[PDB]
Amino acid sequence: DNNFYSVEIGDSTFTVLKRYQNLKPIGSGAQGIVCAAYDAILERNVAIKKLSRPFQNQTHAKRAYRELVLMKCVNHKNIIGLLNVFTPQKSLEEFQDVYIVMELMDANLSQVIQMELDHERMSYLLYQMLCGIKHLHSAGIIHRDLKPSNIVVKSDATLKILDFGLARTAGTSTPYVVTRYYRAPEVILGMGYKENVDIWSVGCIMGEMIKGGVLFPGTDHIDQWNKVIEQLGTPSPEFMKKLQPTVRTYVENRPKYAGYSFEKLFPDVLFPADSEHNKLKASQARDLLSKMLVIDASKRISVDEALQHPYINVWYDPSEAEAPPPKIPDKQLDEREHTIEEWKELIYKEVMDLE
Amino acid sequence: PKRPTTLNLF
Repeated sequence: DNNFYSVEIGDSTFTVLKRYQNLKPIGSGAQGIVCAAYDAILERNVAIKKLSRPFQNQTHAKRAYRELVLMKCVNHKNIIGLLNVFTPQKSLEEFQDVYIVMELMDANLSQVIQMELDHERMSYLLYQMLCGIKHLHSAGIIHRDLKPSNIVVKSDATLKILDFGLARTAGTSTPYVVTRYYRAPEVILGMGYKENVDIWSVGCIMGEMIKGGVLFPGTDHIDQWNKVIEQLGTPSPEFMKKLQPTVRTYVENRPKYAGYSFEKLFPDVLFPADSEHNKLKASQARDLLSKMLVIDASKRISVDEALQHPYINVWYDPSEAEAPPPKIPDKQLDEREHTIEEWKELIYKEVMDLE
Repeated sequence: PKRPTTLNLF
């Protein structure tokens, strides 16, 4: 009879529009579990993220809201497409679960890291990552959790970014929610952050692509810092000074390191043959790596500069790189506390609006 | 310099 229907995927219940068929488990976001599904109406694959009673909690609801809002107003060939949203429940009283339907790409960057890209591929993917991010930043939003498994690709070589649960405007204001290996120093050492925090992640991702493996492995949150300084060498005192005093002592106590040069961090053996024409050169790649992977945020290149960098700008196209920002309904400000119930209503209105 | 239009994900 009715509009929705239910499938058990292992221990989890997906109740969804009958259009959505053949769910298969595929993943998780910061919040949420995700299935792939056939949309019998549009006749294509999709991805359905279930968020379970997101209002359960300050955290869960904050993130859920953001992700709802951002998924809506964002508009770029390099961000993942919204397709649908719903809830099977029929009233604010009933209300408990949310579902978000998205384009399904083919794979995440996992996946690419082990294969051997030519420069044109490597550079092109980065170029796309950056356009994506310049889109978000252009409206003042920071992804915060860029990382291979949040970047997806398709076999025609296109690429999009994913998961906005952690996305928000500039920092200060909890630590351990960004994935360990991609934590910028500002994030590791608790100093709060600006948009180029995302740049650090891009650098790690790029490094991983070339390296074949995680750039700064890091066996726990504190060891993370060792891996960074072991490779890049010890930050300057100018930098130390910005640390809070408790963290400053630990840091200044670390064994000093010269660090390797990018030439030694990333030697030619690692790269493919250099390009037919000019700028797609290992050394140019090194040069970009060296302006992204920089401990001191205030000395770190921005996306705009990264788009202008010779290794990247060979694809530069203003209609991709300089598109209008997403418009965020100025209500949503990614910070304010609310209540058990205030949230419950916010999300619901928000799903309602969006249904 | 042409954009690639393929990516081998097999």
